[PDB]
Amino acid sequence: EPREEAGALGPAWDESQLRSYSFPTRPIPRLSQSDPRAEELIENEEPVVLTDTNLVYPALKWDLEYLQENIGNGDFSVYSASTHKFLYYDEKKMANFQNFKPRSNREEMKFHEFVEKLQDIQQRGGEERLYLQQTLNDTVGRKIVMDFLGFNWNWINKQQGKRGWGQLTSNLLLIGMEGNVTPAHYDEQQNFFAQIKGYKRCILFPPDQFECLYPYPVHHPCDRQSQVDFDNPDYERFPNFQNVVGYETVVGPGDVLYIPMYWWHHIESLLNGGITITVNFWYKGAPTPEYPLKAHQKVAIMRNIEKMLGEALGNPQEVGPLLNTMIKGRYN
Amino acid sequence: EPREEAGALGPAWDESQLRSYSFPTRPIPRLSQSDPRAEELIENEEPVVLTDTNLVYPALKWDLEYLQENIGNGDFSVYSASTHKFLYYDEKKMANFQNFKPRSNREEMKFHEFVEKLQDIQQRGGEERLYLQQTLNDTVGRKIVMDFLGFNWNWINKQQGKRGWGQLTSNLLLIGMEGNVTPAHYDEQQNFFAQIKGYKRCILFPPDQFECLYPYPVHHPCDRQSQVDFDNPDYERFPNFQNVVGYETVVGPGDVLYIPMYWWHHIESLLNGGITITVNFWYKGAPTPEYPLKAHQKVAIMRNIEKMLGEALGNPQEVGPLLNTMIKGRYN
Amino acid sequence: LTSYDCEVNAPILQGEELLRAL
Amino acid sequence: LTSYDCEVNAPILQGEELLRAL
Ligand SMILES: O=C(O)CCC(=O)C(=O)O
Ligand SMILES: O=C(O)CCC(=O)C(=O)O
Ligand SMILES: [Fe+2]
Ligand SMILES: [Fe+2]
Repeated sequence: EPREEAGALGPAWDESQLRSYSFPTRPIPRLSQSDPRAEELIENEEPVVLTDTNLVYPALKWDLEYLQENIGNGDFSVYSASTHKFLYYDEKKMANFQNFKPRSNREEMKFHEFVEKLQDIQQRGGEERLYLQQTLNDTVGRKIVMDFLGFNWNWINKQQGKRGWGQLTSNLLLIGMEGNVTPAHYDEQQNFFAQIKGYKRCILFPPDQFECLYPYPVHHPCDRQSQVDFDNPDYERFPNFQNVVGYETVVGPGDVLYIPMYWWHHIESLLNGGITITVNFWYKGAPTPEYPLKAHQKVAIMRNIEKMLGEALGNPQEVGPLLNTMIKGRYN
Repeated sequence: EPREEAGALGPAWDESQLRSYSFPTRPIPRLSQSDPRAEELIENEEPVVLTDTNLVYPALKWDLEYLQENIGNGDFSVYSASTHKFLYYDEKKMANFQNFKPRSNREEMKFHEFVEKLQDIQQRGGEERLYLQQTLNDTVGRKIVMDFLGFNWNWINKQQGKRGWGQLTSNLLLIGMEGNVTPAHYDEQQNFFAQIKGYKRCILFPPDQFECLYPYPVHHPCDRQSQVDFDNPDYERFPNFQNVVGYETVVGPGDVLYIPMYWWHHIESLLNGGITITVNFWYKGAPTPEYPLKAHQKVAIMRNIEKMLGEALGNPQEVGPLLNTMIKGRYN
Repeated sequence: LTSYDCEVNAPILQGEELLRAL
Repeated sequence: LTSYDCEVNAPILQGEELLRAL
């Protein structure tokens, strides 16, 4: 049930702003950072929404005007699509799958250019969609530098230390239009996902749902993304998608969602909710040290087999046929 | 067409002594050891029957009486079965497949005991079958030692040298009853198979027929053997067995068949042909050094993946399910 | 075999490096 | 990955060792 905004400002959102899917879900717990149960969840690599970390407190005032005015003149990656779906793809892997045609295109532009583009679409009633996704770096301006330094490093550094994580590799700034969707995928880093402006519905699946989510081949550009079109699921190709069960929540300004490494996540900016802003915090996982093996360890194993085969056969397109030859009439 | 025995002693065998199978075959070339084409075949790891190596010339006089009298008092492995099929199995792998029930049993006995056993079966018209398969070692007697030293080491040592093979690991003595069959399998060593007494029909398949022959899982006791029952092929489980094509020949006293490493072979002692005697020569293959990869190199790869998975998962029975999880809806 | 890389939906100063420099 | 062992339808003096001793 949608939370009530302080000062009797009404429900933050309603059901009609959520897209409709074929699978059930249960809620991700929303807890205080001081609550021992929250610590227990993170320790165990289970998702939790923390409501009071103040992780990005200084960024809560961010909006397009403030950012355009202060974020500097560095380049920003902006994806353009004609669909609500922004399927991530790795450009370096495109040569090995000549037949892959991306539904979204990347363009590098200045921030003010991104804003202007957003403005032209609105005014002309265009259907085009943009999604800015850019790692925060040294070209940001002084005020942004001041804001960034004001993030709650004390709290997050302790988390990093307590969990034995590796280094912070980056902070991705995400600015999306209402209705934008990042289709289901998993990342190989730990993530504290800090919501800043607007609302995002986040649907997560544990690593043990690998069999229901059908990730692309490792060498395909959409490595780590699910092949299933959540809007039109092909049960003939992906029969176990009928058994998938998610954990969901809607995060708003001030909320931080722990997205544990290897956990699948599908993220959508609420329909008619305006633009969204998020900053994530990606950390390398702890080192690999006991049976039974965890789901995520089996995932790691499968990825490695795929990678080794690709290298040994000298052509990633030969991976499938060898794998098939290995199992038919033998293990299946 | 069956060869004619010298001195007008008639055909060495006839068609009716061969079992009937579902697949076609072509003949393996029979050539002189001095013929350059023979050398070309061996060099290329293709089978050839050599008719005049004199490799085991001194063993041509061997028969049960001579061997009982001279082969010493060491133990001999003798397999007993109630079927003509002597499917090889690795006893060390039996613990991991508790449900595997061998159709043949191994018994260690003295040579004279093997002979006596053969005698009792004949006299009592029993249906039991025996197959002696024993590595030649230090307990053999002086006359056998004299015979063994009289093998054509000059010729075979040159082969070993020319092909870059590793060491001779052993010589297996095989003494079988008429009608005995060693079901299709491949070995990871190079083999010169030297026929001594009686006739054996040998059906070989190249390594690129892996997909048609369905070897057991690597951790199963029947690793390297085909799961297909050549006498009653299950096309539902093994559909590509319908595409198998063999190379065949019948070897007799004096013949040597080069069975190249990784080549499948099915070997049968001719029906109503009396006992057979063979001595093989197993050599480790050359060292692994270029694309495209050979069929046998892909086989090596598949074996290694199976082995690594077994070790990493800590339980070989988990190999199949992981492999299936890897490919369904992803590579198949 | 159990070892893992660090790939995410983004290309490879930033992160820890950005913070310290600042 | 392309490396191979030396397994055959037989368990592991003999071979080269037998010959030299003799
Ligand atoms: O917010 C989004 O659209 C995607 C973010 C994401 O996938 C991540 O932070 O790992
Ligand atoms: O002669 C036989 O029955 C089997 C021999 C065999 O498989 C081999 O020498 O590799
Ligand atoms: Fe992600
Ligand atoms: Fe063999």
